[PDB]
Amino acid sequence: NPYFAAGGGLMILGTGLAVARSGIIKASRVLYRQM
Amino acid sequence: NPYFAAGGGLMILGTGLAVARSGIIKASRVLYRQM
Repeated sequence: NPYFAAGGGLMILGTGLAVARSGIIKASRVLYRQM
Repeated sequence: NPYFAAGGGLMILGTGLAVARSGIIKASRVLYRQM
């Protein structure tokens, strides 16, 4: 295993945070202020 | 645990202060100069 791949875990955590933010903002845009 | 992965906490701090800044600027632009 690589010995300095801890940044890669932070990279995928950041992508997860980004897609979660996109999901929640789309959900709020489509349900609470649109439905 | 790999201690270089502890920078993910600073990632959380950054994304918390960013949304806090967004919330306070929205609140200032809706309460004082709008309401």
